Amino acid sequence: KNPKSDKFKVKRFHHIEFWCGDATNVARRFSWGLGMRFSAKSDLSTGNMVHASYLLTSGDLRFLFTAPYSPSLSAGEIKPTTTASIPSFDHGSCRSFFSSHGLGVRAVAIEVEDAESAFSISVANGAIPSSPPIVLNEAVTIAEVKLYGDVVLRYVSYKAEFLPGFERVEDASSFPLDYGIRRLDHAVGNVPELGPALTYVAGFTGFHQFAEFESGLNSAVLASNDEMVLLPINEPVHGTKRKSQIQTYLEHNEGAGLQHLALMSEDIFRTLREMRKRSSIGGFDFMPSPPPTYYQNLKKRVGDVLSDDQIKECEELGILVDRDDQGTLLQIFTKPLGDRPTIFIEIIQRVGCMMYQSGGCGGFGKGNFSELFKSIEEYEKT
Amino acid sequence: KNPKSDKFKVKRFHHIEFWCGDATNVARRFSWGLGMRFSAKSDLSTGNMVHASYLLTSGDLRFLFTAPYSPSLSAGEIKPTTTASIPSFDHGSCRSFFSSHGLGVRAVAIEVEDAESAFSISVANGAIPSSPPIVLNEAVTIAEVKLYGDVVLRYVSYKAEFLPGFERVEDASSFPLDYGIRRLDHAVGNVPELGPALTYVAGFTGFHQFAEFESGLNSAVLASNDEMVLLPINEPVHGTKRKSQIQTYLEHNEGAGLQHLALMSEDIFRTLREMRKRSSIGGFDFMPSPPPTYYQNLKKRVGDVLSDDQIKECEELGILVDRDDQGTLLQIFTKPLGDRPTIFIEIIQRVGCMMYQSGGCGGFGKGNFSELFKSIEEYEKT
Ligand SMILES: Cc1cc(C(=O)C2=C(O)CCCC2=O)cc2c(=O)n(Cc3ccccc3)c(=O)n(C)c12
Ligand SMILES: Cc1cc(C(=O)C2=C(O)CCCC2=O)cc2c(=O)n(Cc3ccccc3)c(=O)n(C)c12
Ligand SMILES: [Co+2]
Ligand SMILES: [Co+2]
Repeated sequence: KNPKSDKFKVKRFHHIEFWCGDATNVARRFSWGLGMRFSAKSDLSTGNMVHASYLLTSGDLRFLFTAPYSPSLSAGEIKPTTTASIPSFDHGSCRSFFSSHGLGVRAVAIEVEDAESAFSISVANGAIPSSPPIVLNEAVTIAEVKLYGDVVLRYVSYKAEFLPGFERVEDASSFPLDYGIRRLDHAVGNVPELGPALTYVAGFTGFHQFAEFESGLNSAVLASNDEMVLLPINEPVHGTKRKSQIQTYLEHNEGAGLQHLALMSEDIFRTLREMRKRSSIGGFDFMPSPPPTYYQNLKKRVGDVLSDDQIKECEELGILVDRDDQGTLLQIFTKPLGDRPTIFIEIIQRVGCMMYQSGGCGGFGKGNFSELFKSIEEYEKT
Repeated sequence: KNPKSDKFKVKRFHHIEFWCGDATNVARRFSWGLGMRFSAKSDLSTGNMVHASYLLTSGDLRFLFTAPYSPSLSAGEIKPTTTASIPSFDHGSCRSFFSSHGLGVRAVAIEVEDAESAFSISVANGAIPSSPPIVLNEAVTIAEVKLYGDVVLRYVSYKAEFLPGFERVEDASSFPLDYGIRRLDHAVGNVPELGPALTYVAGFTGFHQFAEFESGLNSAVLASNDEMVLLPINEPVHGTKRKSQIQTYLEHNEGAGLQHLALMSEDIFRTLREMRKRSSIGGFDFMPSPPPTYYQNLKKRVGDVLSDDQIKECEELGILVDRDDQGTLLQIFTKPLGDRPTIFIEIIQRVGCMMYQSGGCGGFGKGNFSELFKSIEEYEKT
């Protein structure tokens, strides 16, 4: 059931913004680890005395990395005279965010038809304002409302290239890395209580519950009208044999925040070969692979969608496979991206649901939890 | 003249500690960029609830990267019951350092015979104490005194493997990168006034002025008895045509601090080929190369030490060459390591002064300033 109740016109995910201590080192690490190209910058060299911001791109995926300079560089400025290219930025907010949470996502940005209308309608329907709409060079409008914890939902609308005040990076410094990642599929939050969090966000967006088809979490997914903007939210399940990773997140993050970003690949085998080659030379590590009993039991449930050769290839790369009623999901998870056991990345590819491909085709892998438990027990039973 | 006046027995540089916001991303970037291997760790996985610390090594060079966790993880601990492996660490100090200075060196650590005696003698001779001597697992003693700004000189002494509480990293996660870097040659501070800074440091160490043989700086070098621990200090020269990079540093760093680390390579051509290959894929960028008039004029002054083929090879890699009265210096500088125009790295190799090689063989390249000015003018005169 898709009631199509968006209170304003939503298009697609636009970018994800990380708040960092040093944007340069995080951006370079992420670029090499994920195969994303340096695309634009806003920093001292472009006249920004407030923050250093670097944009990486792969396909339509946009990762922005931002860190504050010394406030002394901009002490004479006021908001009307700021050299910040992101006018919602605040030194104190950014340092407080990073001290509290460590490296993590500050903004989940979606493109809308009219960011001022989106902000107004959102706030009229219960959204906590974070930064009011501001028109940049008469060309782009940006506004922010609270999503959960200290994460904001950022509305961006274009009249008619990332943001005014950003510069294309020179091709010499812009190496065309590409491991196959193409777009953000979903962005997942961890909260202490799912109920109030769902009611709040669905209250001000009009996003609807996206239907799914006992290991530490209850979850629900909010979706835009065409189900291309997907925002799952998890809460912990307490009193379990194994401690909930949702609870671990909330402890180490100092509360609610963004848990994982799922990045769609146009070829998950190529992406995983390329990322795994780089795991121990500056890139990203992956969670421990499932036991081979998991891949022994895969032919019995997706053997009509994947050949034995491609099931073998999943076993090499440690890829997980789940089946919906409409499509199939290939997925794998990185270890945490930074010092804390908080944010991580998921790589995914979906097969099925062609009309273009409809959103959330194959679900989110909820079945892979019990399937991993069963497979682990069978391997250890042997 | 070497009066050999060390007030306590100094051995060699032991490690450099960076204070970070996220130690994981900086360490992985540096590892790939410089060819340093992951060697040891102290973090949640080793029971450290206070700070995440990762050690990279190349030859005898040791880079340590440390960032604070949420203080909530260790709120019940007191100093007698701490799980920190570096007992001088303090959450507030580390966050204040990073907010003030951004990514940078907190500690220049030298190995001594007796860290408690070194601390006592240093303080008796004017050193400002930073952290008192503490004996770790009855095996290693560490103490800290202020060096300049918020940089500390760290004394380490061993009775008889980095530090107690650190663990060797698994070989799977420890890839044997190596671009030829072998040891720290010198560590350079920027101060507002050279005079008081020299008097302070030479006052409490007994280090002596190391002799040298008009572009923004006055400098002087302090050296240990065998001149293997070398600590240059710069001050700005004001009222110049071009603004002093020393002054720029002091502005963006919010005061005095460590300006550059010079890393000795056993083969600077191999190191530079390897680092330059990686500049745009997560590694380090280098300063703009000199005009070819510089390499045209090199045969006329080091043509007896380098062949025309190796002078050509310097031109490819952008290497600078300076001549002393005792040796020759090959050197090159990276762009700043992080967001701010503050700390950078120098790669060097020295040729001459064999007895082993004596320290500072060839100087520090002071002559390359005028030689670059002359060469630039000649190229542009054409
Ligand atoms: C199969 C599966 C699915 C998902 C997932 O994406 C997802 C949800 O289930 C809820 C709905 C929204 C959504 O998108 C996430 C994970 C996952 O995070 N971890 C990491 C983990 C980290 C630490 C301890 C234990 C496991 C997995 O191991 N699996 C097997 C996962
Ligand atoms: C020839 C040379 C030598 C040294 C150096 O190491 C050194 C000193 O001179 C003083 C004594 C201690 C010491 O060790 C440093 C640099 C250097 O930092 N930069 C970067 C720069 C960055 C921004 C603007 C302008 C230049 C150079 O361009 N050159 C040519 C250098
Ligand atoms: Co997911
Ligand atoms: Co130097």
